[PDB]
Amino acid sequence: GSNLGMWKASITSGEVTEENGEQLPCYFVMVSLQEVGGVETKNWTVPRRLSEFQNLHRKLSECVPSLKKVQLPSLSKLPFKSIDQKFMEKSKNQLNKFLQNLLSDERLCQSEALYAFLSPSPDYL
Repeated sequence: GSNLGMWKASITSGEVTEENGEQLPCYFVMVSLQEVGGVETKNWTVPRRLSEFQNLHRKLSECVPSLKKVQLPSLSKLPFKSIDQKFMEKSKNQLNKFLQNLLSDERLCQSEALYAFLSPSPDYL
């Protein structure tokens, strides 16, 4: 089964990537799992796209309605509507705290949706 329990996630830096001639917002997420004293605590960082963040909120919202109260940032796939520093920060603040709400809820804490998002999965949905 899944050996979860206490997971810590947070953003450290943010950058914008490029794909198919389009720029998308990317926010690095540092996940740390403190296992039994016998094992050493693990810690890694993985880039998370805005779209991914929302995908999780939807999956989590189903398990917890309270989460529905939380609102995440968004953007458009327009040529002029590019990602700027202003949004990179304004959104980062919403994402940084967004994760906290997930680890703050015991229901979500065990929710696979979290462990899956916290894990290094670029194809996450």
